[PDB]
Amino acid sequence: TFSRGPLMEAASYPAWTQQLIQDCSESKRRVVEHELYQRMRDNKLSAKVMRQYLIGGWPVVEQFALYMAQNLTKTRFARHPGEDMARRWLMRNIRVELNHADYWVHWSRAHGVTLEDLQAQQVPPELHALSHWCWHTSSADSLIVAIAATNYAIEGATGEWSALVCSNGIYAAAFPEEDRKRAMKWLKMHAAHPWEALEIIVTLAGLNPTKALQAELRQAICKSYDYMYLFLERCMQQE
Amino acid sequence: DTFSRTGPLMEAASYPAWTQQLIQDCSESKRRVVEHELYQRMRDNKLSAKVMRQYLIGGWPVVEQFALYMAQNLTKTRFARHPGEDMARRWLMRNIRVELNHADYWVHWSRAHGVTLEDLQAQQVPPELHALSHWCWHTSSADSLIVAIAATNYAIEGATGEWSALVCSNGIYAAAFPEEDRKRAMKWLKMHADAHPWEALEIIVTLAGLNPTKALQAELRQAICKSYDYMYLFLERCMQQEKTAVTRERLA
Ligand SMILES: CCCCCCCCCCCC(=O)O
Ligand SMILES: CCCCCCCCCCCC(=O)O
Ligand SMILES: [Fe+3]
Ligand SMILES: [Fe+3]
Ligand SMILES: [Fe+3]
Ligand SMILES: [Fe+3]
Repeated sequence: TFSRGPLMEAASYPAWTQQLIQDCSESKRRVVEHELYQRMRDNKLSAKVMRQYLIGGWPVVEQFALYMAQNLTKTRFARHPGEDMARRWLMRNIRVELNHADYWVHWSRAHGVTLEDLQAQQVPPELHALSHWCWHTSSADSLIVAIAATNYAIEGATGEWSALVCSNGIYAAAFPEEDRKRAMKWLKMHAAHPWEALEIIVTLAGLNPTKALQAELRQAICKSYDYMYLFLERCMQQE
Repeated sequence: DTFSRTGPLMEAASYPAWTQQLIQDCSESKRRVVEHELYQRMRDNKLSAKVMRQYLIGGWPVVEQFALYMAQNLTKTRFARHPGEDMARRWLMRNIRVELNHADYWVHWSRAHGVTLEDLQAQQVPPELHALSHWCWHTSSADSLIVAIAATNYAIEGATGEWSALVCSNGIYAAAFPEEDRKRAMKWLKMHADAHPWEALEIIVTLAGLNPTKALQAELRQAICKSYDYMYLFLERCMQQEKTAVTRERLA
């Protein structure tokens, strides 16, 4: 049984957890420090690649609350404290995504990418792998693995690359004054969820999870990062 | 707009123009899979131990779960709702049985290259190799019956009939196995090296009819090419490791 130090510090969680974070650090790093985001931050990304990024990312954003809904259907009342924690967290964070799909549409519109463009999904297959993995793990994997792959890995990495993109103001400064707030909304809203997810994962796993379970979590987390990396590499192949 | 085949099952000309157009539109995506360099090298017994291991481990999930994709699609059918749905139900109920022993045959093929059942289950391969399996589960789970059959039973089985035939086409790969191990090792390849892809196409055409919307045709084309393209992604990644493995020994 595990009960938690501060929320957003690896120290507050067990030894196997800090080792897990450590084992996933490089897979995460090459995503959150990727050249594509550095160039987006500096208003240096070509329009063609920015268009691909917004289109290719749309399925994961549009369906993100649906991944959580699928995971919610794996929960049962009072079957395990972590499960209750997950149920309550999922029931609240599905609400949180209420407008986020709309914000992505507005962001995309600011770059000339229409709703028709988002729906058409005319992008390379490297960009869709992330969405297929999210649906599969949300559909077929255990509650703990699916939360690790989607809510911990993707949301955590997304908090970091969204912050990087906004870090020096150049990107936002490129938008016309009267379009900036609406265009930057999604980035702003995403630039604590990942640590809350980890807390749920740790509670579910316990203080002494088997090596097999630690390995399953590590591999699921790194697969999410690696499909984000595959996405970004293919985008930059064009640049 | 009902479809009823009159020409031979395994000829494109027996199907409507839109179907022949679909085949044409997907032909280059198919070709670069079924003619891939990796299969020419496998045919000639050239592939490195590293890549053979990656190939056999990476392909396992799609093979192991193939009848489960078909099972999931069967749950989408209802009796007498559409002639193509009855055709799909009866075909799926028959061919789920066909896969009875194929996972075992893949295990036997893998073991002939030193890949253990434990190696298959551990799934220690690059993510480019797992994309295909994630796509297969997603389309089988969430797409329409017609799209999911196109993505799995038409695209993947069709391509697999042709690359397995290519690997077996000149006898070198098989003769390289020792006498006492060859039959068991070659079983999976021989069982797949075929009416299945054409039967799947006939079902797709029956479901779609003679004048499907352009939107449905585009959905089929994109699903079929996605299956081919994920096979291509798989093979490209393998050949990257092949070039590294062979170059290392050449320079050494
Ligand atoms: C690494 C590039 C991936 C493309 C961007 C996908 C962003 C998905 C963000 C999901 C989390 C959320 O929408 O709240
Ligand atoms: C490049 C393809 C990667 C290996 C995939 C294995 C082939 C899947 C075969 C599915 C059909 C069947 O098992 O009968
Ligand atoms: Fe969001
Ligand atoms: Fe979030
Ligand atoms: Fe088979
Ligand atoms: Fe078959």
